[PDB]
Amino acid sequence: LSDQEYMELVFENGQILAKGQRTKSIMDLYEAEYNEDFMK
Amino acid sequence: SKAIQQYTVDARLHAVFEQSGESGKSFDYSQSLKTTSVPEQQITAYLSRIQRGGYIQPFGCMIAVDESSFRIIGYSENAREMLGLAMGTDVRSLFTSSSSILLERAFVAREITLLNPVWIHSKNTGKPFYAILHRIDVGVVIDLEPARTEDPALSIAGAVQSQKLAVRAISQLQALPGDIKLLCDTVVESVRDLTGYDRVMVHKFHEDEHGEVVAESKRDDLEPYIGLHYPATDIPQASRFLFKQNRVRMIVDCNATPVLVVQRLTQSMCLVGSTLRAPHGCHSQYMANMGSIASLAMAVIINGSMRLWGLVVCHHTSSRCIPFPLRYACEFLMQAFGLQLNMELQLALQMSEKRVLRTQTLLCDMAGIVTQSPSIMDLVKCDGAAFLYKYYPLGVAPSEVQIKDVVEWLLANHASTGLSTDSLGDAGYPGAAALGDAVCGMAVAYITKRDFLFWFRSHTAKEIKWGGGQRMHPRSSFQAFLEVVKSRSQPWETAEMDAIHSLQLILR
Amino acid sequence: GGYIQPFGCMIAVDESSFRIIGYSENAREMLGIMGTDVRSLFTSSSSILLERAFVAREITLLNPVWIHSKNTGKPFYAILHRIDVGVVIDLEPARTEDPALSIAGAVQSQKLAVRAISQLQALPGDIKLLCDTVVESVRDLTGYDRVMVHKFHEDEHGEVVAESKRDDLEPYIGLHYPATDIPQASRFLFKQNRVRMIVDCNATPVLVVQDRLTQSMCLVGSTLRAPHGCHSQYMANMGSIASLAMAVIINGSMRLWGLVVCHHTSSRCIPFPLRYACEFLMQAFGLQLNMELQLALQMSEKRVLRTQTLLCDMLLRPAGIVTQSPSIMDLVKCDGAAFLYHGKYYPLGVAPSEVQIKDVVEWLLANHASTGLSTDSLGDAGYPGAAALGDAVCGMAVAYITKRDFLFWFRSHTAKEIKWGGRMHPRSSFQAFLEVVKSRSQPWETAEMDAIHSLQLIL
Ligand SMILES: *C(C)[C@H]1/C(=C/c2[nH]c(/C=C3N=C(/C=C4\NC(=O)C(C=C)=C4C)C(C)=C\3CCC(=O)O)c(CCC(=O)O)c2C)NC(=O)[C@@H]1C
Ligand SMILES: *[C@H](C)[C@H]1/C(=C/c2[nH]c(/C=C3N=C(/C=C4\NC(=O)C(C=C)=C4C)C(C)=C\3CCC(=O)O)c(CCC(=O)O)c2C)NC(=O)[C@@H]1C
Repeated sequence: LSDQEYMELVFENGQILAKGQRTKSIMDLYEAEYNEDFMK
Repeated sequence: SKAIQQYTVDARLHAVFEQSGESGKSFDYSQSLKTTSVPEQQITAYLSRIQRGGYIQPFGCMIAVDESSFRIIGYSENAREMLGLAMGTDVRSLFTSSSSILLERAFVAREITLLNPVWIHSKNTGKPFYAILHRIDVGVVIDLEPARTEDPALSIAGAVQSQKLAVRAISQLQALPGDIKLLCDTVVESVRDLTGYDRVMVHKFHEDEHGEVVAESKRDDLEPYIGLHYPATDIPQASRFLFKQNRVRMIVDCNATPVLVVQRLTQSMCLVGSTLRAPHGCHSQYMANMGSIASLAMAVIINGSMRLWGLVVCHHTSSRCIPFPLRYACEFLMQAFGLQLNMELQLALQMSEKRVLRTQTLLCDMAGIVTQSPSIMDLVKCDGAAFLYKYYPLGVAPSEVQIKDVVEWLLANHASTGLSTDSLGDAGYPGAAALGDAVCGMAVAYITKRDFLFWFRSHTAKEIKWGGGQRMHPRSSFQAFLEVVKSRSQPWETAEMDAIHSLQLILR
Repeated sequence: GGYIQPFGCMIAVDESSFRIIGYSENAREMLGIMGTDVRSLFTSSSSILLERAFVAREITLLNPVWIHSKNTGKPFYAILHRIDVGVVIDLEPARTEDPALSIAGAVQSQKLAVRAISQLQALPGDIKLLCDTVVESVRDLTGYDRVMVHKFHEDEHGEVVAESKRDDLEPYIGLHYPATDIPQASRFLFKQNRVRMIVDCNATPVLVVQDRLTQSMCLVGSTLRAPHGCHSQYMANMGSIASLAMAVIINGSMRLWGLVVCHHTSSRCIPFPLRYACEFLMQAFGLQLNMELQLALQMSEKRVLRTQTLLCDMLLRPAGIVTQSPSIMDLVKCDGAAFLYHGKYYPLGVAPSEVQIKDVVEWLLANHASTGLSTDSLGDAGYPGAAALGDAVCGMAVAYITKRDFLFWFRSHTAKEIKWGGRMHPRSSFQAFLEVVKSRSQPWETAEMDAIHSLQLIL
């Protein structure tokens, strides 16, 4: 799983082409980020 | 391919529309399509205009932040209005402490974010916003879509109800009889119930990339559109490409005033990743002519390396802005529809192969191939056929003399083990006019120096019926399409030619 | 009343008067606190939400309700279902007390599901790849120490067909177990609520106190229902302290194809958003799997038809059918085959000797004198021998062509193709299964009999 990356069409040379712009598990990410310590 | 050729046509039409706007004149749809290489500068300008633009829809804010020190490098002119701010200031000072910290966390994460979108509150007013973040080649873009001042439990309940309605729709989809049309009708009804739009349609893109409305569900007051065919140019290739990334495209109010995006930087910011990206002028004119004030489109992506099989289009006769969770639910339902549709297409291909195999066997057993029930016309989809030894007409076929002339032309210009044309005039048969539109497309299989197998097919509009052109309107689109296919039949598929050549080999 | 897992509460209230019918023992402690109005135990907006849920025609539409206790204000997720005499709400404490984080999690329960289903869309006729992809996605979402896909067979016995575990653990792919390990009641219960979750087997169940009431209410639909005596000790033996089973439902009227079972070596409780992400992924997986099965059936029909056509071409060009590269071993998944023709014996692969086949045909003429039997165990079918054949030739499918010419397909016992290395325990289950199918081949599927009959009827 990963975030969506977007690609922009360009007319380069003589052709159209789309040019662009983890070890922990999703549970560990969720625990890390949805954590409420910063509100004492 | 035609999809790659269509970019030059798109550029020419875009230039013509811009010129008409500049001169203060009307846009002549019919003549624009009739009269339309191209310098690389024009295509570059076309693509930059579509994808760099400069304006957004006025139903939210946009802010671009530099990942270093969280400094603003651009914003829409209405950003201050909603956030009841200057280029080069701290974005974290606009929101409250907790919202600022959550945004910092959304910034820090790499390769996936679980704080995206984020529920934030403005500092001065406390207005709740959905902040939607993405990455652009110079920083991040934050779309602030306002939220409803309800208790958190009510927002959670709305999201839950949308999820459960999507789940019910998918359950209904899976529990269906083994018919693509029924699937399309079911999903049309399900999406219309889920969203709440005044009209919902399913557009299918053909081998020529031109569209077709195959399913529809509307309120009884509106005029029907099911059964319409329009030229491919109505949807430019840039938008179709963008549809494989932004699966859900929403236009709130076609008559709203676009907001300028204010922005060190060398180029205009890219908006292809933003939902607030406002549409182009001529599609806004198209929507105004149709009478649709809002719109929502969802891509039907199937595995073919993903192909855009078609679209699901929603229309409302007034401004309409749905929440974000309902957009997620619609995307999930569309994924389920895409999976089912892909597998249905594969199954249909297998059944077609089976049927063709049975027909080929029956024909091989037992000119008996014409004077019998499973005759040659059953091998491929055709409006008629014939076997020339003596001549054996069957169905809609030219007269002995007409086919004689056709054979003389074939010998003169082709000598060749098979022909597959969907237009005799385009091919260059002198006598095409004498055939009218009954015999438009022809497939010919060579048996020997004198024996031939002919499959004749008539013009496309024979099987196209709908209840209905300088102005941009669906009637104009249909008239232009019917203009395109005048003496041209439906295209011969690859499978049909495989079957034709199989029978040819088996007979010889 | 029954028992529930101590990580949640249960309260049963009358559908009309909203008074307490029953409740689990720990409810009073968890909420910060018989026959009393339930709505006085929560905030107001919570009470209107509960009333809306009760009045709803399909309560399932409003299951995961966000509620706040009146005595502490802490959030709870309630799940409601109507038993037969009222309604029951299962209350699980929510970890996040932030409304902003709560809304973000509720939305990404959908975002993660869509992202995961995109990978299933990406895959190009290959159920193995699909199952491995699903297992990897579920292990990434959940973070369990082991995830497997159990497939149920026509005989209702299960096989582990895919897995994703730690490096330290031992593999279970290829393990077969008898159908009696999963009672039929549970299999029925998986067409009901399609997710079973066990947090900690070594946990004291909590009693459900009921009021003056008729036959005790059924908790068969609740999610906090405690595990049974068998499975708790079976898991303790297996070395799995937590578990999460998710049904795979396909069309067939719906039928259960298997399960996605996850094991963890310690107590684990997955948050709601990831749980629902998994549920949506399972729906998509079942959909795709059903379509794959249909397409596989069609392709198998095509293959069998082509094989039969070639065999017909040769047969009309007698014995030569059993002498070319295509032969009677291609219609069916058989370990061996044989053709008796005018008294001549043409065996292929694992086939018995001549005298043995003469004895077996005499037995057929004695007891089944017809068109042809088909059994997964020759000894059981009534054959006095089947000891001289050992385990090489166990199952037979017969096709009568004439009074002396016959076609035989032979299949060896169902342990030749079973490869797995290594009290209630997986090893015991494997040995019990091997005892069950002792000298028993795989069932002769209906499509395979259709192919055999098609070949027969044209000769
Ligand atoms: C008791 C003598 C018998 C029995 C009862 C029983 N089985 C279930 C349900 C399950 N048992 C499963 C079997 C396995 N689990 C494994 O890990 C493996 C192999 C690696 C096997 C063979 C499965 C699958 C389930 C799923 C249930 C779940 O909760 O995940 C139950 C249900 C009790 C409950 O509390 O739900 C019961 C009572 N199992 C035996 O081994 C014998 C024959
Ligand atoms: C403008 C000069 C050229 C052009 C441009 C254009 N077209 C689109 C996208 C769409 N046009 C559609 C056509 C129809 N919509 C309908 O409901 C019907 C009815 C039968 C027709 C014919 C459709 C569909 C779309 C997609 C809808 C969507 O939501 O995007 C765009 C996209 C702009 C954008 O911002 O999305 C553009 C720029 N159309 C023309 O006719 C001329 C040649």
